Amino acid sequence: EIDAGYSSDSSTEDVNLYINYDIQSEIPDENFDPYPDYDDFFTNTVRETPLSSAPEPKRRFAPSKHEQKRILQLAYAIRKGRILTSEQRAER
Amino acid sequence: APGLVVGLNKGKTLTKRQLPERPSRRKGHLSKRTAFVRSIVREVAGFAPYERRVMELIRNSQDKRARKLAKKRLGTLKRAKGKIEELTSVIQSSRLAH
Amino acid sequence: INNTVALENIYERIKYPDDISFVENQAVTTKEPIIIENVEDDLARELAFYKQGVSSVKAAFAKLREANVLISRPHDYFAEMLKSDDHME
Amino acid sequence: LKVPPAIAQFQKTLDKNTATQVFKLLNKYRPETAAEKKQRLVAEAEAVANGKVSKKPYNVKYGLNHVVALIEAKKAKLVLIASDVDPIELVVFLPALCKKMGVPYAIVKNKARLGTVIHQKTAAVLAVTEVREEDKNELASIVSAVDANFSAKYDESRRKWGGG
Amino acid sequence: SAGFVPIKQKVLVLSSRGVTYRQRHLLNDLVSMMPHSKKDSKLDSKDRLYQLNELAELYNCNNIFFFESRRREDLYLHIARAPNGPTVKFHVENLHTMDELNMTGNALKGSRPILSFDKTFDTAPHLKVVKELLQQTFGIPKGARRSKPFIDRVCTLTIADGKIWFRNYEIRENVTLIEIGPRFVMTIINILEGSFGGPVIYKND
Amino acid sequence: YVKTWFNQPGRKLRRRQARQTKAAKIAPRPVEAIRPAVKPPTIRYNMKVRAGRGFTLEELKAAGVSRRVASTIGIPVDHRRRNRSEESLQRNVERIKVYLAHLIVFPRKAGQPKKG
Amino acid sequence: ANPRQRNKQRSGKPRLTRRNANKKAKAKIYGNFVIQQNWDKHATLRQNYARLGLLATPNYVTGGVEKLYPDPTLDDVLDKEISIAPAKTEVVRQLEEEAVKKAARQSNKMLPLSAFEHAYIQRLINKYGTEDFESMAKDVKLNSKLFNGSKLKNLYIRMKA
Amino acid sequence: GAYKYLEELAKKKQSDVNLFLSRVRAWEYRQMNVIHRASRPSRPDKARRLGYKAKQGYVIYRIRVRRGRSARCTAEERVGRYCSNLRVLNSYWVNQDATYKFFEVILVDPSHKAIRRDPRINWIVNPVHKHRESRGLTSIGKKSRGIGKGHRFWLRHNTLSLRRYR
RNA sequence: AGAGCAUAGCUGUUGGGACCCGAAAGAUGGUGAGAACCAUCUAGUAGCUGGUUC
RNA sequence: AUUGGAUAUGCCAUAUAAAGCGCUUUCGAAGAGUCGAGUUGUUUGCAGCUCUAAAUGGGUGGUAUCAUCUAA
RNA sequence: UUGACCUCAAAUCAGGUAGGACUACGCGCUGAACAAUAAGCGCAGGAAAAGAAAAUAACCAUGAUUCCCUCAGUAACGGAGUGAAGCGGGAAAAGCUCAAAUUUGAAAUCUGGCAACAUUUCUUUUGUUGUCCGAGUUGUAAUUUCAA
Repeated sequence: EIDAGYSSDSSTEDVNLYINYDIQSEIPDENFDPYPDYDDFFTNTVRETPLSSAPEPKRRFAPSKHEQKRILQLAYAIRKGRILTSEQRAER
Repeated sequence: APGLVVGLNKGKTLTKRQLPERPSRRKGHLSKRTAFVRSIVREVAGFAPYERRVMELIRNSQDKRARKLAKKRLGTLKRAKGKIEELTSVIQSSRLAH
Repeated sequence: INNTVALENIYERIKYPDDISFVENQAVTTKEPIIIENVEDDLARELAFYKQGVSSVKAAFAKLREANVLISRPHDYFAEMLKSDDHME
Repeated sequence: LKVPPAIAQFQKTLDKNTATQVFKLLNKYRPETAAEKKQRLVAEAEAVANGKVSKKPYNVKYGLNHVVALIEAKKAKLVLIASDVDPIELVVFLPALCKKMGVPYAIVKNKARLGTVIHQKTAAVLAVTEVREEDKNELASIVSAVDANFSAKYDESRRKWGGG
Repeated sequence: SAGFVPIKQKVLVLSSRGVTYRQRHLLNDLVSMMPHSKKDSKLDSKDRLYQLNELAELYNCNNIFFFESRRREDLYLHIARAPNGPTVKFHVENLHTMDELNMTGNALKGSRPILSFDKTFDTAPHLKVVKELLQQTFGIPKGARRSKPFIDRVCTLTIADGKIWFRNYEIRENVTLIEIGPRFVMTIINILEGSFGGPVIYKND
Repeated sequence: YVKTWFNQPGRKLRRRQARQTKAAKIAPRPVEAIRPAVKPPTIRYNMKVRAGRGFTLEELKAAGVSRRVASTIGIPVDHRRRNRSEESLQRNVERIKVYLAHLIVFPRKAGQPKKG
Repeated sequence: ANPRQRNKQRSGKPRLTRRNANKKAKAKIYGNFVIQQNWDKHATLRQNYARLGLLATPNYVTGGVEKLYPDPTLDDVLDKEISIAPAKTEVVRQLEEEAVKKAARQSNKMLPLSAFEHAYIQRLINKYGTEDFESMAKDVKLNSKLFNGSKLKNLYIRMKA
Repeated sequence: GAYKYLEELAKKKQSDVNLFLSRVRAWEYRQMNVIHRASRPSRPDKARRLGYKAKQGYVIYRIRVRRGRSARCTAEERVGRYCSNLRVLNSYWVNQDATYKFFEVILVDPSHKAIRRDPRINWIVNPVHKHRESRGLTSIGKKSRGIGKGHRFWLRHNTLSLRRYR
């Protein structure tokens, strides 16, 4: 049950001259702390495990593949005579 | 022969089928990393002035005051109930430490 | 469906006190059956309902007078009116 | 105004001595320049063209998404954050994330020095994940110095509202 | 504390997403004639009716009014008593708000009316329940804030062909009742035993 | 404002020429794609069988056509529709299989590098 | 009537006449050569497709067709196999014969190993046997590219052919 | 990634960090011109998710519009008029105060060769995208004119269609 | 123990400028210097006036 | 004389590459002054103003729990 | 003192782009009298807009958009009047791109200058290759878009 009470803070309020029968100010609130100290409620403890459970790909244990793509492209240009070799650059 | 008979009737014999779940319906599922990121951001960023009011109300009992304030600012009661549970957990985690 | 026993228990549980004054309850249950067969006919239905309302109003006014409670609204008193004056005008 | 603790922590940076030692180890692990990478690749290209096994490269780690990923995976041993990132929100969470993962971290002065290490104009953050076996002691000494000069020091002003 | 100057009755007014011009006007008009009715925002979930009790408990209203709208055309009215209590569903038809011109009544706002109930309400136990519930809710209890001790209106509930007709009248000195303006038909749908929950105990059929 | 229909014969001819212009571009293959057979979504028409938009991914998988090659051979794909009953699955798998039985797919040239 | 159209009428300059008005004209066929050779430039596209033994639509037709002369169980659908369909006309037979003869000609789908691929797989075979590929892939020194068992199996198969 | 942190931090629109930064930056932005070029987006997560790429041909412009039509739509048209050689791509809210609402617009140069050679932004070069913000073809413009899918969102009715055989 | 549906013509009737013509509205946008003048909405109108063809 | 798409046939082809379909003792990120709530107008939409979110969440429907969809 | 970075600048520096006109048909912001109309203002193209569901439905379910027929002068609103939509039948059919997860065993990305080589509706147009500088780690490529 709720007893159909009435809180003291409801938006509705009680109370020619209206005297025939019966039944603003700048008030502050309280001394409040506007700049509370930083509260570390989550990072006060260290998470010991990595955040990601995804498996480790094999690309991180093997020689780089996009470097290999460039190497094959550079080797092709050397074969086609488009890029001067290091020896050719040195002798020139 | 290829061709559609576009008239009526194909057979009233019916048998249901079991369908899986589409990946779109998985929306709203909480990720482990996302929940971690939100907890980090919630701590790094402070609290709104209205959130500080609700937190200080919750600490000094006054649960009806906090619920009424949260509903007034957020809107619906569902949003207000979620904020109280979130801010209550923030208080308890803080009170366990400081 | 239409559980008489359940309704009777609910009525008893949420029954208002019988000793409560009619002025406090502001409810009237005068014995005047307002039966209007011509439901579509507005004039016939209104007259049947007004007859019960007139009897109920008179009984409540007499009860209010016997209860030392002001029933008639004073003309000098100026309170907010629920009815829209602009709509009537 | 009053500076929030998350932003006020960027006013206290690593001191002169420890920062100098930090960049001394970092300068041994600078990434390969665009020119140096080109020479190494054409050298392998000449070997491939004529007739034809290496080791994993060691260098500092840069890039914000990359470094934050390394911290979350606990792969980073030391994270150095630029103290003057123009939109501060890019790094305002970084000290706390480094605290959650238990990664040693420091806030070094300006981003030009960090960018110079990586041959860029600007680096908001640098991370060290792997060092050679001969640099294990040097990295361990810096981690202790960073802890003693940045973490053991302060640790109370970073919770206080600075400015005003 | 638990409650300061606790008035005997209080009414909570709500609505669902999709109310129309007439439905909104009727809700505003009903609030106007209800001095101690706490109007509230829209209810987000059109299905979760368990939240009404928590809303009533929070606002200390023992009576709940819900204006549920479906298909943007039909309007339903749910009335219940916060603590457990019977939840009775109504259908609202023949809408005539204050925007019309036929009405010519004049009743003071907050004035305590006189509730007249037809004898047909005593024919069946379910009609007895709805009459008692309407009397407890519609009737303004003494001591209510903004209420007026004077009487300038009378509410009449005429049961016609199984449907309740609500008519608000004006008392004129000489009774010569004059319609206040709220006119609609209360068509009972079903009555429950709990606050927007529990098994249904009465089906109008 | 009156909408006249004096161009009704002209539009009939213009659409016919579009069909012939399309057939000139794609000589041996049909001017329309094969549509599935579906049931209209109401109690008034659910006994009728009409043409759908495209074949569901479960229909294509059963018939042996992957969703990446289905469009290349003129089989539309409807990612939205699903088979709630085994009858719709069987009605449209057979439609695909009959379509593939009558299909001549001309080969395409492929680049084969000389080395490995 | 418009001032622009009056302007060019008053001019002594000729109009930019173009003659592109010829209806009843049907688009000529490009693309398939066999279709173009057998196409009838007068008949409609439905009449030509039917004569050539092709299907102009795999679906229903949305009107009445022309009549020129007075004519005189899921298991057994997902698992049944239909053995193609007969070629009604000669044109379809040319299309079918051309398709199979081109597919046979362009049928070399076996890739021979290159110089690097040959050496890579040879070093792995001459050390870890021939039938054990899982151990071949788990080697880190010889298998530097970290190919899995399937790729090493394919390198073996391509080496054989 | 660090954009998950920035996207989550941007939701706490008036936390201690966000309120302080919004107050500080509003003071600075009011010192500069009404429409002024931004060296880099203040919200690199939000600009990134709205199509912006940190490459040549992509331009960020900040603008303030008085509060008290849509404000975002007004920001887009004024910035698009300011640099009329560029195409307005998208826009986003960055800040607001009691007097002004601040927005940043992402503009794309349709003559730069880094834009004309990118197939992912090649579409904006076509002349049908000249002044999209003036025809309501941006995200806020589409929302402002009720363009959408569903029941939530005349000439053909006012006509009298008269067929040949009727 | 169904009598309808479609088309055409005729007649009546209701709308469209609606048999023709006859009083100034008003509004929008301009020109010239309060007032004046111009162009469109606009076939906004005459309970009536006059006329309405072998 | 210009050019379309193809066909056929040479010459090159940087394939240590890149794809579709099997399988899973491994993972699966999803758009915020936005949704929404209140109040004023225009016409449910749109906009201003005050406030301001969520993660199996959110939108929209049938229930009066289920269905459907996955916005900024 | 010098250098790196940032910021503010300047330049008859080099290379580009905007304006104005026409608007029958687009799309916007507006807006009277009597119509969401005229007029006013802004912005396009050969079409525009819309568009691959935060869509319907309650079925044996449908499946981006647009248009036509029908639904239907119906439901609904409000008696008059205003007046749709789902389904159904046709025309045409085509699907996709990102943001958000580390390439991290290698910024794999791009503009510009210069120098050659081609190429042209074209000595007028387009590129390619090489080199240097710049952009870019406050994120350019590949990969992924929930249908996964």
